[PDB]
Amino acid sequence: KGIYQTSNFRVQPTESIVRFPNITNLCPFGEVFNATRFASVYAWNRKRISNCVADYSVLYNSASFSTFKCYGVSPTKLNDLCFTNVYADSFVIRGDEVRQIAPGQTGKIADYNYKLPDDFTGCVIAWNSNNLDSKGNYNYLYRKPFERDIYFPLQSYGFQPTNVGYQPYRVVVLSFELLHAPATVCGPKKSTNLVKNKCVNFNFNGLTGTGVLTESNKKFLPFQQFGRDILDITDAVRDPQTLEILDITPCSFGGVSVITPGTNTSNQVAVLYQDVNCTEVNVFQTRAGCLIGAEHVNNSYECDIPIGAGICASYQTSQSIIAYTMSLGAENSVAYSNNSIAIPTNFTISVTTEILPVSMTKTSVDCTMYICGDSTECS
Amino acid sequence: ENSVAYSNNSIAIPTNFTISVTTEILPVSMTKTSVDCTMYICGDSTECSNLLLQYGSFCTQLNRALTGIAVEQDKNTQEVFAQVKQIYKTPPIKDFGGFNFSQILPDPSKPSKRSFIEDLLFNKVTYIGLTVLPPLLTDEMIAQYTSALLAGTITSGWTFGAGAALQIPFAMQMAYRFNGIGVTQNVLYENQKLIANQFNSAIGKIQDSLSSTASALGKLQDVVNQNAQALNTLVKQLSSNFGAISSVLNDILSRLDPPEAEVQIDRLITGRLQSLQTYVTQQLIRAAEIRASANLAATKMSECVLGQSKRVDFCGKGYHLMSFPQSAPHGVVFLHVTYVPAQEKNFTTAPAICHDGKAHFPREGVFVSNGTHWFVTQRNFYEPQIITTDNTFVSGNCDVVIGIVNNTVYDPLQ
Amino acid sequence: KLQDVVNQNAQALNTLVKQLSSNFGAISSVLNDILSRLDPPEAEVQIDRLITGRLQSLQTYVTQQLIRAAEIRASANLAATKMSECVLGQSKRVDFCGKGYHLMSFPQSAPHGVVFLHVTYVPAQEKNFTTAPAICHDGKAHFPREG
Amino acid sequence: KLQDVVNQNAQALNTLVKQLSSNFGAISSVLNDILSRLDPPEAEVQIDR
Amino acid sequence: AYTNSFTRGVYYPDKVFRSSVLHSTQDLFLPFFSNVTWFHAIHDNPVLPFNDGVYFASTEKSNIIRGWIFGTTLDSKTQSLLIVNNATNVVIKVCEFQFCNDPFLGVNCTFEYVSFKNLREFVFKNIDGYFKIYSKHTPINLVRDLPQGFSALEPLVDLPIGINITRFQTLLALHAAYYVGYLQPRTFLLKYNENGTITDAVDCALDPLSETKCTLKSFTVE
Repeated sequence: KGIYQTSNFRVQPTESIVRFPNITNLCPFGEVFNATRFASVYAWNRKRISNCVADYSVLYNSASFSTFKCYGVSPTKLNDLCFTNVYADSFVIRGDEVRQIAPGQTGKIADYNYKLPDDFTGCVIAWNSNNLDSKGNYNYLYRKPFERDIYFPLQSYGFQPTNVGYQPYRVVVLSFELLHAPATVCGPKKSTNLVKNKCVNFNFNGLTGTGVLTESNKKFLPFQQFGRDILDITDAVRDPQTLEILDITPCSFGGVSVITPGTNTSNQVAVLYQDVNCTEVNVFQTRAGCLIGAEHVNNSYECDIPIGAGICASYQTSQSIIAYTMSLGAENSVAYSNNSIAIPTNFTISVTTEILPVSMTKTSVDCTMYICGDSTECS
Repeated sequence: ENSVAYSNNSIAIPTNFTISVTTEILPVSMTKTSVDCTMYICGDSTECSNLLLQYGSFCTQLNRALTGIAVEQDKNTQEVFAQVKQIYKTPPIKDFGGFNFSQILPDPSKPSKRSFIEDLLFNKVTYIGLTVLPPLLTDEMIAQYTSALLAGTITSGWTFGAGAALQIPFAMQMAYRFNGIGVTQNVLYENQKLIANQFNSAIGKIQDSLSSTASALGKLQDVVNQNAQALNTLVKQLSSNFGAISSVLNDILSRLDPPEAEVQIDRLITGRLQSLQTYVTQQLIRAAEIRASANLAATKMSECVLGQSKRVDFCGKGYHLMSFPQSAPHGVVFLHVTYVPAQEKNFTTAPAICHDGKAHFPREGVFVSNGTHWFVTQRNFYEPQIITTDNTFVSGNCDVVIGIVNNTVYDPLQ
Repeated sequence: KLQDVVNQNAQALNTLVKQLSSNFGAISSVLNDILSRLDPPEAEVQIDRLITGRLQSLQTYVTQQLIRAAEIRASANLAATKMSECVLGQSKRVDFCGKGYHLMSFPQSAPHGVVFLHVTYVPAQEKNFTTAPAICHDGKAHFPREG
Repeated sequence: KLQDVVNQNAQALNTLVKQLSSNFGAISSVLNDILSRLDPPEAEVQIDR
Repeated sequence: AYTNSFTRGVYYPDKVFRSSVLHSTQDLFLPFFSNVTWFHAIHDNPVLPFNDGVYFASTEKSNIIRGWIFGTTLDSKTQSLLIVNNATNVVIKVCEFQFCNDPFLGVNCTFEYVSFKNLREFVFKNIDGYFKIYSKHTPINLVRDLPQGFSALEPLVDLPIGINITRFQTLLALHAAYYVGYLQPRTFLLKYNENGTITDAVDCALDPLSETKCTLKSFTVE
């Protein structure tokens, strides 16, 4: 007999809601990957990219690329994503040196000029260019993260068409900026209609989550994109298609407790869905939650199974689980007056019993035999 | 620096008292939080839940530890307040010998029945898988249990603890409370308006204390502040990176494939698991600190309210007369009534009186001199009785005692 | 109250031993099936996950056991105090040595505990009487010495 | 009963300070002899241990 | 020529709504009670450093101050930001400009953008290649000094330009006074009211009480 927490229940999202920018210009990746010349790595070009739609499968499915190394994103995820700016960096190197363009590698290029950040989020896309740039072509030439840098400190490569990493290699670095600002670049993901007052799997400018969206009373200032509360949980958001501000409420959840008499008595049970309205789930609503399968009774009895908030349940009369407000005891108006005393004319001798723990099992656990056990390699 | 005016024959006896209602405030329970460790650590993600199962039983023993705390906060609230076997109620006519309990007994005018003093106490104290379970005893049932403890204490004294409640007039109960502290009961009946007006005035000072000074509730507000600061810390730890690329789990899962994402998510699982094991350890040590206060509040309810206490400075400073439990948010407040002796005179004294060559010693009380005549007084209130064979007993002769004095002892049969 | 302490001792040992079967992010939870499969540069990366997980599992058990030992010591000090005051004495402390006015107590031992058979006088059969604080006689007021 | 409390305070401080000498799986237990040997991509992996 | 910037040059640090909360932030703010250099426009407008970004302010009745110039040389050796404001439009350009030795408004451009009784406040700062402008316009009745009150600047534009800056100069119409104070990396505790307007702030390096308020995350310390 008791109340057992068996499970957690959560209202699942009914459908998925994507609100990205209402933008239709495709991003200028064609100008990055099909330039008339590529810069020498001493003087590498930087192109910002913004207010456009970025298809990355157009790049990743192109069999022409020799590598597509992505360090804080996976290339098949890039169409699901929104970023503030992309920053495409473009230059040419020797094929023996592409392996230096990673976040913490070292060498004559990476330790001097084109150093990647220790936390680089982005892709490095590179390919051979012997069919375009070999001649040799003594013009391609080399001299803090992302530093531009403008006997001599400058030397050049020996690219001839007979040269494999001895060939000219062409590299584009896509340095995706995931800061908390207007995500001016987003993938080709088709945006869907808005849904409100219902639990949904939402995604606003890449702010993926799940919740009941409701129209806010809060006055955002025109520069704000979303809202917090007392802790750093997102409490409200702005839709990119119409600038109304929506609360996010988390979809309804709670513990599920099974109120049962003992199986030695009965198999009939009642189920308490904690902290929810029954509309979200022979039904009753208590401050503890929605209670299902227990009959509410206007009587009050001692607390057999404690549900909470003054409600208890028990198994009674052919029989069922009942729920009721618990009784504290019989109402004894003591017969007081300024000249009345009651004196006991007889006693009773009661042997009570009081049971106390005094000691507990003297365990000892040999931590080396537990953690490792007979192994020197682990010891 | 009080140099006490001691000498081998000087005693000071208080010629008057003061009745002080002290106040003692005790934590009894704390917020019945329950934190769904999978919804906290992972939250709506199967990709993280399937990793969290690799760490095994930890989540189930965290939910067990917080359920063990949450059950015992009802055990604490039940053991402190449910000392009483029935709900006693006071009569419609309040002839308690002049003692004015109207400020500590419930008022039917309130939407939840509570006393005037209980409403001062209830005013003066202020979603990522975390939840608060309700207490089993709602604050209206705590107010019915303290009203039964009040209506027991006021109509029947300690007798409602020891058996069935037997009524006794309140001026006659307080004459038992005086007899208990070794003040002879005629000191109450002959000063009954003074003792009633001092109790009524001292109950008046409690309202002014609790209204003027919010830090009077400081021992309860500090427990509510520790419950809230530990939940705020546990929720702030959801924003920390722990060495992952990001602290938001959907912005890992939307960016990365499983071979990469599982390396990042194991840092957030390891950090959020360390953050929950820190919270549950702090909460288990804090639950042991509240249970040690609930057992003390249950013991002050058993000994000060259901009884009268001989334990010096246990039931407030002074010689204890009685106590009234008022409930407060997650605690209890005891209004300890104490007799304090107040207005001394210095007297000459003797251990024994030499009369008829015999030595006489006081049965109850002390010998004292007003400078011309010798009297025996009760110890805790100056009431001089002429020395007789009725208030003194003989032993031996005048030789054996260091400091005995010669005087007559009167024989009432003469 | 005793069977619950034996159940908590057994449930904490069963949890501590169940945590030996967990992977913690290693390839396997049995240490010999790492060591028989892998060379030292590889095996030490897997075994550090099981060392870190089993060390966290033992520091959890010993922390629970230290908090639980403080809870049993607070009960042993109460049982020692009920032995000193109820058995070796008679108690004026209301409802300490059982409900009623305390007469005496008998300690019986129990597995990892003690049981006190508290004998108490309970008053049982009231009559209502009229009463007075004092009796006026000879113009004097008389008060009862006891009673 | 007092000397045992002073002994427990001192033994817990001695254990806490002895744990500064342990490697925990890093290349070394002295933080300056990581930082003077290694660059940030390498040193941050050792220092996290 | 100097004055004291009481509790001035605080701005909304990120594009997030917050309300009824005390947020502890670390950014390039103007320190509380700092010395600010107070120039006269006549007898004349000198070139100033741009050490971490600046709080710039103007007092006016007729808006005679109508732009700013920024860079490291201001002589066509390198790119320079020019901001001009004819009150009907802001115009912004980054060209390799050849400026005159005395710049004024008469009565290789890789980026372009277009959009006393008044105190006009501006905060200019560089972060990761974005040149950010925060601004506010307020009514005051004081030419001599900055006002003793708190007011929070709201973002006016962020322009991604990728340009190095160490110097700047304000420019005016050629047919008055202006203030310059330099930002510093500071922790601040910022108070957001019920509307999510920031109405007060604590500079966590000013004095031991501000360092205590900022430690407790509260504007009252018991």
